[PDB]
Amino acid sequence: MSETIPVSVQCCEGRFELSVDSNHTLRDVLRQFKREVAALDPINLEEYVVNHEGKLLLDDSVTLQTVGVKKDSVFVLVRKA
Repeated sequence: MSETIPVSVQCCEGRFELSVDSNHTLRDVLRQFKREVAALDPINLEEYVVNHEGKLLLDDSVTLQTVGVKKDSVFVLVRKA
């Protein structure tokens, strides 16, 4: 608990916020977000795409900072199909 980073996520069903330390790639942020979103979201979010900081990323190899995310870090999730 030395370097905390608050983040906010928007969903068509509601809103979900979380706090995690920056170090790993988006794969980490999404891993937790999707791991928790499943609590209320029965459908597999993996079949959908999520935009970070108003920007749609291709893979999760880039880090939060690599993408250019701000302190607030706002990402929205939407169903593509």
